[PDB]
Amino acid sequence: QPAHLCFRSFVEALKVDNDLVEINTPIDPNLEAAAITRRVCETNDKAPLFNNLIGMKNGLFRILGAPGSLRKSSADRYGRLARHLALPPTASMREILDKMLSASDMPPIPPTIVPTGPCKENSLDDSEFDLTELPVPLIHKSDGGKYIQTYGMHIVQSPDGTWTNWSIARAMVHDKNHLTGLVIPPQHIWQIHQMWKKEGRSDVPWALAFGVPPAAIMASSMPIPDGVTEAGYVGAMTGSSLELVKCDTNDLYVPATSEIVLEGTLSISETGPEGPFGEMHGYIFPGDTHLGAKYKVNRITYRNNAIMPMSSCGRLTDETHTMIGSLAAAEIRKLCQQNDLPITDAFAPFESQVTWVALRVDTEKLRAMKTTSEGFRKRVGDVVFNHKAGYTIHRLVLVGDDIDVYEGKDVLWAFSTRCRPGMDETLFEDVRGFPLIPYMGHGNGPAHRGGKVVSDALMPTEYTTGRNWEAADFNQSYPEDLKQKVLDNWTKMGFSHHHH
Amino acid sequence: QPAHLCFRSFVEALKVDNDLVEINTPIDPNLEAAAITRRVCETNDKAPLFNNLIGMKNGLFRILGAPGSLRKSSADRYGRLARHLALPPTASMREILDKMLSASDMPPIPPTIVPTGPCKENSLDDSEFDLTELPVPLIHKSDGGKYIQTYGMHIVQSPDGTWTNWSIARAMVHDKNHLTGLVIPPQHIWQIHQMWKKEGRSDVPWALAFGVPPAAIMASSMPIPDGVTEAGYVGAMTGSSLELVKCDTNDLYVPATSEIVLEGTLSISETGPEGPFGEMHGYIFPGDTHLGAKYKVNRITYRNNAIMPMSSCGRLTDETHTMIGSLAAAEIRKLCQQNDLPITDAFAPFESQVTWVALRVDTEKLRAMKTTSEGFRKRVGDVVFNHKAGYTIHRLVLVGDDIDVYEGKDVLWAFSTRCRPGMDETLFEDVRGFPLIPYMGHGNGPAHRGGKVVSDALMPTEYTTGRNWEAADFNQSYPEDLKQKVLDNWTKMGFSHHHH
Ligand SMILES: Cc1cc2c3c(c1C)C(C)(C)CC=[N+]3c1c([nH]c(=O)[nH]c1=O)N2C[C@H](O)[C@H](O)[C@H](O)COP(=O)(O)O
Ligand SMILES: Cc1cc2c3c(c1C)C(C)(C)CC=[N+]3c1c([nH]c(=O)[nH]c1=O)N2C[C@H](O)[C@H](O)[C@H](O)COP(=O)(O)O
Ligand SMILES: C/C(=C\c1ccccc1)C(=O)O
Ligand SMILES: C/C(=C\c1ccccc1)C(=O)O
Ligand SMILES: [K+]
Ligand SMILES: [K+]
Ligand SMILES: [K+]
Ligand SMILES: [K+]
Ligand SMILES: [Mn+2]
Ligand SMILES: [Mn+2]
Repeated sequence: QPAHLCFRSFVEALKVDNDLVEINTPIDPNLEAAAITRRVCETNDKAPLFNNLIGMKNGLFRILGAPGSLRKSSADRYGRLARHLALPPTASMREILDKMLSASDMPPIPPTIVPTGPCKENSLDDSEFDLTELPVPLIHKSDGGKYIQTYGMHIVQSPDGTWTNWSIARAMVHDKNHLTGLVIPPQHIWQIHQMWKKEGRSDVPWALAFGVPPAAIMASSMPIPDGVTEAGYVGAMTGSSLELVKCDTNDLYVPATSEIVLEGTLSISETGPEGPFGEMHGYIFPGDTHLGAKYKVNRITYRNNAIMPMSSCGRLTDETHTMIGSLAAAEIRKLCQQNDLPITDAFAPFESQVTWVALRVDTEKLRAMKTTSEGFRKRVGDVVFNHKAGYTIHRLVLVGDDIDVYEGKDVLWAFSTRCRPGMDETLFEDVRGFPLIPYMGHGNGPAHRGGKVVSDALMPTEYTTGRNWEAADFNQSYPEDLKQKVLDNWTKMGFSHHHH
Repeated sequence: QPAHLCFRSFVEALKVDNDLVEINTPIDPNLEAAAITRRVCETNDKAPLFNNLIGMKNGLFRILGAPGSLRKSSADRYGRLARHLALPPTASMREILDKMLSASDMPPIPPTIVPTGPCKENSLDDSEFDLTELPVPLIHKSDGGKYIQTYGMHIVQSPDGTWTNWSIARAMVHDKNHLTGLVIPPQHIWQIHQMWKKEGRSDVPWALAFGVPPAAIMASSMPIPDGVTEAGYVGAMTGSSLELVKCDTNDLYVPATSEIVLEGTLSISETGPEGPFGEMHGYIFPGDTHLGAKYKVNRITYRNNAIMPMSSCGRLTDETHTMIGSLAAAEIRKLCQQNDLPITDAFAPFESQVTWVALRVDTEKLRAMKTTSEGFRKRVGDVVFNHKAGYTIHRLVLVGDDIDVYEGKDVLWAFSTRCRPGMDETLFEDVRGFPLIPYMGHGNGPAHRGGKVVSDALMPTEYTTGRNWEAADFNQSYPEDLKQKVLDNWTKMGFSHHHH
C-alpha cells in the first residue's frame, strides 16, 4: 500500500527518508516518550518510533511521535506532510495546501467497502481490555489525564446517514472503558452530536481510528465544509476510493489498515472531567479541569504490532501548528475567493502561534474595486470571522503582492511597517472567539466572543495607483547586473548549500 | 590607542577578530560598495573594508561598511558592538545596554583638549575641495543624493556654550561645498538649531567627524537626556577623558583621532532638496524629495589613508536596528525605572523592524501595586510616548518575568498568545509619531501624530496572585531528572556546538 494510503507504509517511508529514529530499548509512556517527542518538535529532528514501550502487552502498542512535524533542512522542511499526500518531499507549502484544496471542485469519490483488513488482525471485547492498563502516554507533567487520542480520527455520522465526519479532537482515558474529550462548537463532531441530542433517542454511534491513512488524517484536521463526508473528499484528492471495513459492534466504517480502532458510543447525556492539557498555543493551566464529552468503548481491534501516533503538542513546532494552522489558512483562502475577494494566498505564521493568518492580495484586482481600507477590512473580516474556517484565527493581516505569506519574516516586516495601529485595523467583538487562546479563556474578556481583528498592511496607493516604493534590500535597491557581479565575486572577495 | 577610543584601532580589532574582509581591488562608490555591504548585513557576514575606492584621491577616502552590524554566530553575535565598548566579544545585549546606561548615574568626565592629533594630518581649504569630486557613495539606486553621512557624528553647541551635542543624522552632498540633511524634532540637533534660530544672529557653528572613537559613535546614537554633553557621558562610561582638538575654522572640538572632519555651518535660514533615502524600516519612496537643512563646508581635515564608515541601511540587519532600536530601548528601560515602573529589561525586537519595544515586568512588584491592565498600560504609555526616548517606538509590549525580551521568538509568542486585540491594548493618538515609518509618513493618517499603542501581554493573575500556567515546552512540562536523562541519551538514541 502506498504511504499516503496506509500508516504502516508511511512509517516505512519515514525510515527510508532517514527521517525516523527507532528506539528499541524500554521507554516510559509516563512522560518520557512525550519528552523525547517534545524535544524532536522543538529542534525539527527525526520522528521517534518507540518500539519498546513500558506497559505494552499483547501488541498494544508502539508509539510514533511527531508524525506531522518539521524537518531541519529548508529544502525538505515540509517533507513529513508531503509524505501524507504522495507529494515529493521538497514540496512547498503552497503545493501542499493546493493538494488539500484540490478536491473542493471535484466530484467526491466515495469509499469502497471491503470484508476485512489489517485492523481486524486482533480484537478485545469488553471483558478483555482495560484502558487504564494500556501504555497510554502522560504527555505533559500537569495534564489531567493520559491522552490516548492526539492523532486519531473520530468517526460519527448524522442521524439521517447522509454525512459521515472524520476529525481530530483530543481525548483522555476516564476509566477502564471510557474516554473524556473536547466536543465544542462549531466543530463538526459537536454539530453531529447536537443532531443526536435533539433526536434524544440514543447515544451517538462512534469509532476512533488511530494510524489511519495519512491522507485521511490530513483531511480530518482541515475544516472542509459542513455536510461534506471527508472520506469522499480524500478519495477525490488522492484519485482513489478509500477501502473501509465495517466495525464489529456498530455500522460505521473504518479504514481497512487502521492500526487501532475503538468502537463504542459518544453519550448524549453524560460528561466527565477532562483536561487540563498542554495545548497548541504553548500553555497548560494546571488544575483547570472542566466537564467534557464522555465516550464509552465497547471493543478494540488492532493490527499485529500496532503503532499509535502521538502529538506532543505545545510550543513550536508540531502538528497543531503545521496542520491546524496551515489547513485553516488553506480553507480561508478558498472561502475568500468564493466570496469574490482578491486573495491569492493564505498562511498562518508560526511566529503568531498560528493565531494570525496573512492574506496575500492581488492588488491589480483590488485597484479595480475602487474601495478603501475601512471598507475592505470589514468585508474580509465579515466573511472570515463569521465562518467556521476562521474559528481558530484571531488576526488577519492583509498584505500586497510583494509579500510571500509563507515566510514569517516577511509577514512580520509588512505588519510592523505598513499597518498603523488602530487606524488601519478593525476590531470584531461580535464574532465567535477561540477559547483555547490564553488571552481568551484565561483572559480579561468573554472566553467565547470577540477578540478578533483585521490588520490592513496594504499601503494607500495599493488601493489606487499601485505600489510607490522599492524595498531597501539587496534585491530591490541595486540593478540586476550589479547584483550578479556581487554574487559572482562573493567568495573571491573573501565572504561566505541548498540541500543541507 | 584602544579600539573603543580610536576608529583606526577598531578596524584593526575587526581584522584580528577575523571579522573583516579587505577588498584591495577597485570598487565603485556608485552602488557597488553599498551593495556588497547590504549583502553583508542581510547575511551577518564579515565587515567590508574597501581600500581601493574608484574616485579616491589624495587620501580621501577608503570605506568601512557594516561597522555595527551582526556576526553570524550566536556566541559573538553582538561582537562588533562589544568592540565599540571594550567589552568581550561574547557580551550579551543586556551587558552592552548596561554599559551604555552606566554613565547615567556617574559624574561626567569632561574631555581633555590636546594641541593636535591624527585628524590634522591633512587639510583642504575652501579653494581645494569639491564634495562632488569625492568618492561619496550612492547607497541605494533610488536615493536622491550621495549620502556621505551615515556613520559620522554631528557636533553642535548651544548658543550659551553649556551643552555640546554629538549625534548621528543623515546628510547628502548638495554641491561642491554644501550638504543637505534631516534636522527634525525632537532630536537634539534640531533643538539646538532652534535655539540659534531664535537668537537670529548667525548660522550654527558645526563640525561633522567621521571615524570617531567607537564609544563616542554609540553615544551619538543614543537618546541620552536633554542638555547632557555626550563627550562627558562617554568619558564616564569608558572611565577616561576623551582627547579632543579644536577645529581650525571654528571653536568646536573634535576627537583627536577622527578619520575625516568637515568644519562649517548649519544654516538658520536656508534649505535644499534632501532625500529620498533607503531607510531603517526597509523602504525607499522614489522621488519623495523634500526640503532639508543645509550645511556649508568650509574646511576638511583628515588622517593619512582616511577611512569613512558607511551604513548601507534598510531591511534587517544593520546599524539602524542594532544601534537605534537597542539604544532607545535601553533609555526607555531607565526612564521607566525612574518613573517607578517595575520594568527590569527592554529591547526593540528586530522582527518588529525596531518599531516595538518589549518591556519585561517584575511581576512581584506589579502585584504589590494592586493595579489593573487598563491603568498600568496608560501609565506606561504616558511615560514613554511623551518622552523623546519613545519617539521612534510605536508599540510597547508588556511581558512578565518568564519572557526574555532579547529573544524575539519569545516576545512574539507572548504578544500573540497573551494580549487580546483591542481589549488588552491602549491606543495613543495624541503623542508625537515617527514619520519615517511608512504607515506614518506614507500612510492614512497624520504623519507626525499618533499611531502608538501599549499592548499588555501580562496575564490577569500576574496583577493579582501570580502566574497560573506552565509552558507546554520541554523545559517546563517535564521534571528535571527526566529532562537530563533525555539529554544524556540524545545522541545514543540516534538524534542530532556553542561557539560555531
Ligand atoms: C491536528 C490536530 C487537530 C486538532 C487537535 C490536535 C491535533 C494534533 C490535538 C489532538 C493534538 C489537540 C487538539 N486538537 C483538537 C482539534 N479540534 C477540536 O475540536 N478539538 C481538539 O481537541 N483539532 C483541530 C480539528 O481537527 C480541526 O479544527 C478540524 O477542522 C476539525 O474537523 P471538522 O472540520 O470536521 O470539525
Ligand atoms: C545609528 C544611526 C542613527 C540615526 C541614523 C542612522 C544611523 C546609522 C542613519 C544615518 C544610517 C540614518 C539616519 N539616521 C538619523 C538618526 N536620527 C535623526 O534625527 N536623523 C537621521 O537621519 N539616527 C538616530 C539618532 O542618532 C538617535 O535618535 C540619537 O538619539 C540622536 O541623538 P540625540 O539624542 O543627541 O538627538
Ligand atoms: C488546541 C486544542 C483544541 C482545539 C483546536 C482547534 C479547534 C478546536 C479545538 C486542544 O485540544 O488542545
Ligand atoms: C531612519 C532615519 C532617520 C531618523 C532615525 C531615528 C530618529 C530620527 C530620524 C533616516 O535617516 O533614514
Ligand atoms: K475535518
Ligand atoms: K495600511
Ligand atoms: K546622542
Ligand atoms: K493581557
Ligand atoms: Mn468535517
Ligand atoms: Mn544628545
